[PDB]
Amino acid sequence: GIPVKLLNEAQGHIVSLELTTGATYRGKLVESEDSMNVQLRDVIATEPQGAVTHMDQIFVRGSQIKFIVVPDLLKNAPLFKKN
Amino acid sequence: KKVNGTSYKKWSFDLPEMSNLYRLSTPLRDEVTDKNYYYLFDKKSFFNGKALNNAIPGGPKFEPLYPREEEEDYNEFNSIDRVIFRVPIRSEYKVAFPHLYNSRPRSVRIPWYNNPVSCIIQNDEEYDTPALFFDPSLNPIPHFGDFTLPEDFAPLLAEEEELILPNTKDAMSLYHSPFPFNRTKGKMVRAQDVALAKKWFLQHPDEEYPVKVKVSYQKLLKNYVLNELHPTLPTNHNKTKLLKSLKNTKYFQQTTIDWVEAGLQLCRQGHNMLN
Amino acid sequence: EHTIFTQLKKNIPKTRYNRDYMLSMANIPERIINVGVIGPLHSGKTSLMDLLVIDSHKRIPDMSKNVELGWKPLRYLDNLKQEIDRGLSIKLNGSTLLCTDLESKSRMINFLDAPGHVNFMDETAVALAASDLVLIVIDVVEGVTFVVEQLIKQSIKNNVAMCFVINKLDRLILDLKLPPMDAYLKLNHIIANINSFTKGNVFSPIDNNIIFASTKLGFTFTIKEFVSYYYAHSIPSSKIDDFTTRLWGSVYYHKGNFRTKPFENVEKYPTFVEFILIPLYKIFSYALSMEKDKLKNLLRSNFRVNLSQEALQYDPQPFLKHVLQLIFRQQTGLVDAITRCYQPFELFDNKTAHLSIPGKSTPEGTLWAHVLKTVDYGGAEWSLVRIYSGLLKRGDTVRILDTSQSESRQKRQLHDEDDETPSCEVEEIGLLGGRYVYPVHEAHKGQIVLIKGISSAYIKSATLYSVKSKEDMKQLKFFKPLDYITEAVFKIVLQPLLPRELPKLLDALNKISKYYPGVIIKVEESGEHVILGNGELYMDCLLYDLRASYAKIEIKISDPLTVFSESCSNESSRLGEENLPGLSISVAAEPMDSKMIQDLSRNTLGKGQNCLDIDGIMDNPRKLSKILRTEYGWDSLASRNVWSFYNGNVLINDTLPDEISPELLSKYKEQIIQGFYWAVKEGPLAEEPIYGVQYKLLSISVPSDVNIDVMKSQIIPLMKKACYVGLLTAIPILLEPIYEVDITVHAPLLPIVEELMKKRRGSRIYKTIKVAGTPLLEVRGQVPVIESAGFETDLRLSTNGLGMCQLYFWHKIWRKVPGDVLDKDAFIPKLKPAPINSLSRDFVMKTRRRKGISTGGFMSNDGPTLEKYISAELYAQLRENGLVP
Amino acid sequence: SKKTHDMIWEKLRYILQTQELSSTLRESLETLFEIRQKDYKSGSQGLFILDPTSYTVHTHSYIVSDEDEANKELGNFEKCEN
Amino acid sequence: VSTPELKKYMDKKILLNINGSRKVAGILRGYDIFLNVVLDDAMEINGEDPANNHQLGLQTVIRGNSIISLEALDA
RNA sequence: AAGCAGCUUUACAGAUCAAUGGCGGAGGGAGGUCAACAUCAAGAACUGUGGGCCUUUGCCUAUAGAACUUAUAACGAACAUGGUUCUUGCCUUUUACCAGAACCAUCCGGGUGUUGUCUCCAUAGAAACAGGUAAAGCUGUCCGUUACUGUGGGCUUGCCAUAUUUUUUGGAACUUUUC
Ligand SMILES: Nc1nc2c(ncn2[C@@H]2O[C@H](COP(=O)(O)OP(=O)(O)OP(=O)(O)O)[C@@H](O)[C@H]2O)c(=O)[nH]1
Ligand SMILES: [Mg+2]
Ligand SMILES: [Mg+2]
Repeated sequence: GIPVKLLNEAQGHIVSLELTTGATYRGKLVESEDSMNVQLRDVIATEPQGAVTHMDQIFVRGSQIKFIVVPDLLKNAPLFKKN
Repeated sequence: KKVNGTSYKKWSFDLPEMSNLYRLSTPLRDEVTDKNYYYLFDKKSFFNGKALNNAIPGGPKFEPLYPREEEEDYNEFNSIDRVIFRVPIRSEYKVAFPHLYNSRPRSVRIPWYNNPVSCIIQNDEEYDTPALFFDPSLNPIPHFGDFTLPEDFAPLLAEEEELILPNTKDAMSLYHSPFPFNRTKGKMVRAQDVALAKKWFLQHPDEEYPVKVKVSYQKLLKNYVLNELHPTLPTNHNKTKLLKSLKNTKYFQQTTIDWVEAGLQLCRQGHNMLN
Repeated sequence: EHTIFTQLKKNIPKTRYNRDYMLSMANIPERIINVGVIGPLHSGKTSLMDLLVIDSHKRIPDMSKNVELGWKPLRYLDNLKQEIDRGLSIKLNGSTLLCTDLESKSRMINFLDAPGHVNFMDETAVALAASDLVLIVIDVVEGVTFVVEQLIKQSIKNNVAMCFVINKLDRLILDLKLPPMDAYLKLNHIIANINSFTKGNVFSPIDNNIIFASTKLGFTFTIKEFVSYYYAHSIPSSKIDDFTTRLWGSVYYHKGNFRTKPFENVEKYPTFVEFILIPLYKIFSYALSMEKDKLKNLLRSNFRVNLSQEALQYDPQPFLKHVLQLIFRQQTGLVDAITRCYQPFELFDNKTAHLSIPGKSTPEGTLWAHVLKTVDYGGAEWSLVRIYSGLLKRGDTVRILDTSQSESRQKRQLHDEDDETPSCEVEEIGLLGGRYVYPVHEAHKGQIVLIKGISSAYIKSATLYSVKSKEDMKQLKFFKPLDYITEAVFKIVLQPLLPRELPKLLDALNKISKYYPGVIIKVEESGEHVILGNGELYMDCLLYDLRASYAKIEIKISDPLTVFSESCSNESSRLGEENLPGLSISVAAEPMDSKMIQDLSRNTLGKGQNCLDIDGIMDNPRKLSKILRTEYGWDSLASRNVWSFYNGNVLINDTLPDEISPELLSKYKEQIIQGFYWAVKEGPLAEEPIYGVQYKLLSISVPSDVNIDVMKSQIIPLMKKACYVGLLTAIPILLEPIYEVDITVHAPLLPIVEELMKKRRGSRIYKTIKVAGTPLLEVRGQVPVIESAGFETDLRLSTNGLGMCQLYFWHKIWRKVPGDVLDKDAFIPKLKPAPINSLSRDFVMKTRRRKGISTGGFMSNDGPTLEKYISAELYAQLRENGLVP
Repeated sequence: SKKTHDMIWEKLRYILQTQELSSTLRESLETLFEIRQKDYKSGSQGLFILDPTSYTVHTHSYIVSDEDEANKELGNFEKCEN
Repeated sequence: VSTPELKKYMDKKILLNINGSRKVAGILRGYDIFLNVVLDDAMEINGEDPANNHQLGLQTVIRGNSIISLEALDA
């Protein structure tokens, strides 16, 4: 599907991921998988209650993520065109 | 289906008719398929033979492009005690690498470095030899419940069983044929714009031929180079043709007669014009 | 007159993608990868870049109708009026394209199209240094010839990933007309041949390393791409990766089951034949022969491909190219193979450790880039640069150091200040696009861009750095001088015809030495300019750019000549003396070992997974004495007292004052070696370099006072004088280079070649390979370079175009010239080649007169003699014993 | 008899290319493929003394699947009453 | 279908949060396609670092369904 | 590549049979040794449109379209002639000439695009109406099926495994403070 393909477009792009646990991990994306589980680098972490920390590397299971924010530029990415 | 109409432009043929015109034309065909046969015989090498005042051994001979070659410049540079003699610099060396071998190369056009070594295998002895066949002279090639798909899974074309159609042996021979045989579509050209004997003097003649023809091959090349060297481009504002402006006049009428009648009318008309 | 180039910004062709998204992919170093396409001669490389470009751009103004149909290849990247006329890539050129793989992840890729011809092997060294991975394009008919064998060995050496395109698959069927089982065997024979040379990794079509292509027909595929297009629907989605593993490799399929051994009761081919080659040949067979309507039904039914109403009225070769571009789409599987092969974690550290010194990773504050070459790109002078760290903008000011300085400057930087490097301004940055420069405001890490305003600072390469703090300047690594694979051997001595036009020539000679990296231009004392090149075609490319492009004047040009070298064949009261008897040196000379010389030609010393490169060969003197004693069996004393390895030569201190006072020698050692470098560069016979001579410093005298001013400046010309006395006493010889030859002829025409090798002087055929599946066979042999004048065209005229040879200088084979160099009575005939015993006398006597060392009226022979150096009273003592003639 | 003789060549070519062979035999088999491109010019020398019409054409069309009578007995001694 | 890529991490001490509240940090030996992760020298982190921490076992395996995120503390 | 479902049509039975919405229609198709007018060798080259600067031009930027010809470069896969000038040859004067060059032309032809004409073949109109250009449903009004079903064809489709850890066969439910 296109939504996961787009995630590949995100790769190497500062992206923000919100977990279903309520946290927020904003940082660079090292790797992604069709499962959608995403691992980040230099992520700035926001706990559900707002406490913010900084973690060198991270991996998050795909099932957990509520939504992903990807670079605005991606929007005109080549694959998207219908025809 | 074949021509556009009775105005007789833009012919379009099929494969069977094209191979049939190919087999009839064997006498007047070029019969050379690799461009590497024209190694020092192409027209770029003819221009350099003219400009450097050299003679390719089959090629034509031309006046000196720079007649003032008679002067010699005194210097230590080209002296015999300087030069090492290993290989005599043939003229073919001077034409092939013109900026290397000879000093003062001017009005010299670059030649084309070799096309890849062409091995195209034609079969001519037997029609019953198939289209795809390990020909002679080809070196041999000396070398050397787990998983299950649904049945009736097949290759892509597997519903068609014959690889070689009855026209493939002809179509590959048309594929390597020199223009225009390969085309199977094109426009009409004038009857004098087809140059039947052109390819004969554009090839090397023979060894067996006498010296009388071998000059005649050279003299026809010398004509061919001079047409290619000095192109006279037509002007675009020539909109007044002779027959078309005479057609607009009330004093000229049009009909169709036989050619031999039109020849005899012109002989009687021309005899009256002089008399 | 020079290039076909688009100069207007508005006429630059639009892309299918926006091109702004491509520039923003340059922000990410992991996203961008640099592939340089290298290969043998006429293998379809520039035509391969034709496929990438016309599938990237929506409409090209340069593309004509014979181009749009299959009639003429559009050689986009060839670009130069010189290259259009030869039909041959002469220059490095490239394009920067956004590319999407099978997984539809778009990544920016910088292509560089290296020239295939073996004289332009210097240009592919620029391509190897620039590229992350190399795409080695193989002619299927020639197979793996010897020039393929070098390119696969170089890319292993340069820590560069490899990806193989087997090209020209139409020739397998339309030219050669192989049956489909035989053609599989041809393809299997090639892949077996490349796997023998990549010792590290197996390369196989399953492994996504190998790509099938027929460029003139303009389709390419991997087997992974081909399954995902047309077989992915029919089989379940879990099966597909296991299915494509079974596709190549002698396992057979019938009615749903796979088995390795052949199927009884069934006429069966392997799976690659049944699924790939048999449908491919039916496409070739039916586009050429089948009725168009009945063909149109099969393409909808099997490939889901609609033929246009216009496409029915095509000529057969345009109709064939049209159908294959409809069946095989844009080159995703080629891009996908490039993506899957490249691993930046494996190799990117090792590559920068190969192009520069091995060290830790420089910080991101450092701008740090490698300037590959100076390019005469269309209408200007641009530097080809690749950025390894930091960010670069237009208008910046950068320290730019020539790489010939980088030996000392790195060795200084160890330091157990200021004005270190000239500073130039970044005037303009552009992305190469083949026929155009797309201007760009900034240039990020990892991408290859063109910069104007840096070519005045360097010659043949540079390093490009802007450092923030002075402490960070300690960390920075300079780039080594670039290894061009072929050493320039072919000589041309050129004098301008008009003496008043001399400085305009000197401008162009400085100008050519930038643009042509392999060229060694030197000026002799006679005012004649000497140019060293790879071969005949390389010079003919050189002189056209000299006469027509750069200096409009005309020049007088000598015949083909070659660089020689001076050696000895025996070991040799042996002493030397100056005018003022405060200094006395004695030097012995000896032939070096043949294995020793052969490994120093390979730029590294050692054997059996243990080797020491020449740059740090002094820095491990304990380890160096281990290698010299173990591998070559030298003495323990000779292992410890070696001073320096200059190119193909060695100095050993063997004296008793070193056992007395080596510290007195150590303060003068660096200028003995400087005088030693001053002697190997110009030898005693004919001012030619010295190769393969084992020097031994026998003795040294120190006068009764120490002046640091005078003793330093005096010993350097005297040691150079002393090295001549050792060499001339030691039965000197003359060396000549040997081209190795790679002849491709048809099999009946082989005795023509064998007679053609006998007409030359020192030629020998060593190996004759039956090129399988083809009527032609490969001939590998050797020829002297001084004999190889017009060798290339004598072969073709004799074989009527069915022959072709590549002359190259990969292996640095220097062979003894068969004469004796000191023959006063050698018969040198004028205007004819001298016989085989007169050769060493001839080649020296003519060389001494080109240089002006030996001056005669017409032919006066003052040979290279041991009497102008030694005292004349000792020279009469040498005559009576019979040692010196 | 070119047509069947192509079929002998084609099966004989299938030996080297698709099947494993002993080494010393193998270079002799591909040598036959090398003489093939040299067009058999080193297997075509003999004593053609008879003209094609001087040799009365008794091309004996026997096959090697016939029992061929094994006439050893006339080489013995016998007694002509003839 | 596809194996998760933990490849660089293995042999590195890693903290990971399991299901509702729990955080477990241990050396990681094995991973599978469901993300089931087996790590040795496991320790259950709590508010008081030395105090409420208790080791689990010599070898512990984790269902991939309870993993919320994985962070490797190390290189 | 079958079937089912979705989509598009379709011969349609239809809901409406209103206002609608889509696609087509508001003066043919093939031709002609027919014509006219444009156009056909140049920063690797074109034109229209929008925006900004200077003060129209020009530049920069955004956008739309590019027929024919051209890369071993040229409408022509073909190939003549003439003029001037220079340099030759022939060697009684001129003309005719010899055979290179440079610069110019002429002539036999050619592509393409519009428009007109001519010939042959045509007939559903709803081809009804009103405006106007150098061109047209160019626009408005409009009419044919028709916008929501079922049968019959085609696919820009499903990913062919539909409950057992990363998605759609449930870790859900319940109670408490503050405001
Ligand atoms: N039959 C055939 N000829 C091809 C194919 N690809 C290229 N050629 C021809 O091979 C010749 C060389 O192609 P190029 O595009 O110059 O290849 P290259 O490797 O860039 O060549 P260099 O400039 O010498 O480096 C040309 O005449 C092409 O038309 C192919 O797939 N099949
Ligand atoms: Mg090329
Ligand atoms: Mg008179």
